[PDB]
Amino acid sequence: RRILVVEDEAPIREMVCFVLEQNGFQPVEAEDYDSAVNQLNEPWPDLILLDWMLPGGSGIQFIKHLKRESMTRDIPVVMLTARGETGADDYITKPFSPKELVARIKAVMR
Ligand SMILES: [Mg+2]
Repeated sequence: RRILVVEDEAPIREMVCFVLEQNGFQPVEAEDYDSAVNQLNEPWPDLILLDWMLPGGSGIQFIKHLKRESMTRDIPVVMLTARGETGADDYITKPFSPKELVARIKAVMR
C-alpha cells in the first residue's frame, strides 16, 4: 500500500516514513516540489501526505498539478499543517501521533 510523503524537513519525513513502514505501508519520499512531481509515475501513490509548504512550491500548487490530470486527480491528499478550502480530502496537524496518522490515512482510503 503506497503512500507518497511530500515533506521538506527530513526528520519529519523520516518520522512519517517509519510510522507507515512499521504499519504495513510502502512510503515514498519527496523532499521538495520538483521531486514530488517526479514521483508522479508508475508505481502510483494510493494517497499523498502533503506538507503545506516546500522549496520550489506550496501544497496548494501541488494539489492543482494533481487535479490537472486524470491519473492523479483522484488520488487522496492529506495536507500536513503545523500549528500557528484547499482541495485536500483531509488535514493533519504537526506534531501528530503515529496512531492518529494511520487511523486518518485509513479513514480517507475509504
Ligand atoms: Mg515544509
